[PDB]
Amino acid sequence: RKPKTGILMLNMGGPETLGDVHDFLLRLFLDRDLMTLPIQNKLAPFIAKRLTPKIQEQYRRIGGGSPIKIWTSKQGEGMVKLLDELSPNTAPHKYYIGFRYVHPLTEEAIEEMERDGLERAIAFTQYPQYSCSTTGSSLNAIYRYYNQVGRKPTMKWSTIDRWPTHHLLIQCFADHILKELDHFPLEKRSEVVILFSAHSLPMSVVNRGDPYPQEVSATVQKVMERLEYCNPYRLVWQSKVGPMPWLGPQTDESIKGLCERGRKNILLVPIAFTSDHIETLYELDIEYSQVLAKECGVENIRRAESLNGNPLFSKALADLVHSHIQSNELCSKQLTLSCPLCVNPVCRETKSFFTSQQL
Amino acid sequence: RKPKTGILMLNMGGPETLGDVHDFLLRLFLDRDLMTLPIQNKLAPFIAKRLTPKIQEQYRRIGGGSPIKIWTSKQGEGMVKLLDELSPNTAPHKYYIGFRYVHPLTEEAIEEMERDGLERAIAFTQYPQYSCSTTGSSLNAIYRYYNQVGRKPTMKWSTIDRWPTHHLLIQCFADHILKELDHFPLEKRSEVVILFSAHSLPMSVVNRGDPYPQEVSATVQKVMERLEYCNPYRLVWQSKVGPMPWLGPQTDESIKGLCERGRKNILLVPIAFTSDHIETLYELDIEYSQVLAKECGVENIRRAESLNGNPLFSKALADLVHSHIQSNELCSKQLTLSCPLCVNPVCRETKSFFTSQQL
Ligand SMILES: CC(C)(C)c1ccc(-c2nc3n(n2)C(=O)CC(CNc2ccc4ccccc4n2)=N3)cc1
Ligand SMILES: CC(C)(C)c1ccc(-c2nc3n(n2)C(=O)CC(CNc2ccc4ccccc4n2)=N3)cc1
Ligand code: FES
Ligand code: FES
Repeated sequence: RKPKTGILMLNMGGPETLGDVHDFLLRLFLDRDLMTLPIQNKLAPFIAKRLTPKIQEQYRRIGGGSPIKIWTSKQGEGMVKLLDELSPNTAPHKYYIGFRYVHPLTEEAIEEMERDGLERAIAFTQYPQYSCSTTGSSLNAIYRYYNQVGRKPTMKWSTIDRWPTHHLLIQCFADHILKELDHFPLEKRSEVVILFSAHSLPMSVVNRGDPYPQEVSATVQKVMERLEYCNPYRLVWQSKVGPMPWLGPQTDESIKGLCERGRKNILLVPIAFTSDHIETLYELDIEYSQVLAKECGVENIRRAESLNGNPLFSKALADLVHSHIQSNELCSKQLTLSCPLCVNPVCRETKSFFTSQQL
Repeated sequence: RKPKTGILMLNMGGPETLGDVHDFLLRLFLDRDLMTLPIQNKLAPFIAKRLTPKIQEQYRRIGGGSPIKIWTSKQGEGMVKLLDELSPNTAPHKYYIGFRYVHPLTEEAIEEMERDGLERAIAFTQYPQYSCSTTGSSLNAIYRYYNQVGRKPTMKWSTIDRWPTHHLLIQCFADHILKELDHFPLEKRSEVVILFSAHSLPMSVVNRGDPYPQEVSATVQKVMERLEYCNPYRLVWQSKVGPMPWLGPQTDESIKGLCERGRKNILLVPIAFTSDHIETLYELDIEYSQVLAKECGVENIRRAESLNGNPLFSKALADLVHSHIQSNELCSKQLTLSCPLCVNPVCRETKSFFTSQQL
């Protein structure tokens, strides 16, 4: 039967092989919604070639490439199977992957969705917490695709643009935390400090009103509520690059600082993404857990398993889509408010593209 | 009957008359737990005398002094009346006010509590969201009091050191928001943007691991969950002083920016304090709502009423103390973890003062 409802799963993506690294970096530094640079069209290419060896080596250290597509595909597959039974009036459902910086690109997915002849299209960001730099950039790409191509969509669009406190997302984090807590020595279980770690933002982004830090905080609070505050925790921030100010404290300095102050049993919880990727497999597991943690003399440092193939996460995805369909929502109420100091004209047009959709 | 249980209500405090301003500022600039300054013991009196006229004028503009003591006393009285009936086994209950920077000082309250011969003492911070600069400094003053006087306490101590998501605190915020939403023109109700406003922190404090921003974010999310996301919102930060970087976006720049971008109906929500004080009556109501708002051409800007005398708030306080008593808790689990980059040796000794208390 002809696919009726398309679910576009949005993620920045990662290079699947070492050969994909260069184009990945090129598209990344060209993204003006992620960063603005002195003559983007020219400075980007240079940076991409300069950094390709370093980034290739990082991916070599974790097996030769990004696992994002594998996990996204597994999650998409399980989601669609549930949706076909959950929501027969909108079935058959089909998932599409729209990566921002690697193939299949957001634009290629949109083309296929259109070619497939869908009645309904759902832009489903895979970042639970909204940032204009992540979800915002992916939604702008959808708007820009139709504007630059110069035609109107042939399908009804809507977006699930954030979901930082969905009860089943929270349950999967809490489950993975408890499972990892059981792998500590029983005599140290109560010693364990939970470090929720999320990708940081430059302070220039924070200070213009990005909703991300507050939404990440909401996710952390719901998880710890569900765990009944069994262990002490902090929310810390990773992956800062460059010389400008970023939101701290940094995850690596926090691990170092805790160890030096006698807190030598630490559980890392990646709280802002739903699968393994370079940030967990390289930055946390190699850069921080292996090297840093042993130079500072940790007793035990573990990391909760990423959500990856957990079938409860697939139900979380399908419930989110199901509720979105039943509610006839076009977008969250939060998307209707642009950042108080937003300087980007596209954000207004992208917002109105979704709020104005025919039902 | 002899008071049995003392509830020490901790707050920074504010000058009750213009004559109290100077000493208020002197004690503030001497607080090493709030800030460090060169030649503090004599640079503080210098800054205090220099700024006294300016601060006196701000207090004159709102009626001649701080209302914190009036509201704290009203709230404490209602809390005691409920606690005597909620928990007869710990009655009679008596509240004490321990202000950090004005009379009655934290140290003076501890002396009266000891003199009253209480069995049980509860350090009850009036900041729902923990910051080392607020609750931390107040708790440190209790530890230092016994340290400097050189004796151990004659009453069993414990602390309610944070409560950012207490369900009755949340309900009081939501009630005051809805009440204020009704005061907008009906045709603009759905268009109102809710700006939750909280005192900012220097980035040096944020970056050392202060839990305040994450806890404020949690309060915001719980309030908006209760309001069923009826309106769009942002969390923004006020009261920055000095030239160093502070956590933004700033409340004033945020109001200006929204107004210039066509969002002309704004509801301010003081989310990090429980009564009116200089931040609401002067900074928000005069500096931002009257002055700033007039310049930018806003249509309607209102501020949710402070919790002040709301009897549901008194019920919240008594509920917190009662549950604290029933649970035999000495402090939150979160207090057992000092900041990952804490450089203050007192924080560990204060923490261990509370965790080691005889039950
Ligand atoms: C020095 C050179 C090498 C030229 C460079 C300069 C700047 C940058 C850079 N990197 C940024 N910049 N700027 C932003 O402005 C915003 C941002 C947010 N990104 C997220 C936010 C949340 C996330 C959650 C889950 C998973 C991923 C997430 N990613 N990352 C990169 C390189
Ligand atoms: C330039 C001169 C004049 C020398 C100056 C310099 C610096 C400061 C200054 N002010 C700070 N500094 N440093 C901090 O490091 C931390 C802080 C936190 N304060 C809160 C945090 C939450 C709150 C919630 C509810 C109610 C009140 C709250 N207050 N305030 C004052 C003056
Ligand atoms: S940058 Fe946040 S809405 Fe434009
Ligand atoms: S400053 Fe936060 S615990 Fe010492």
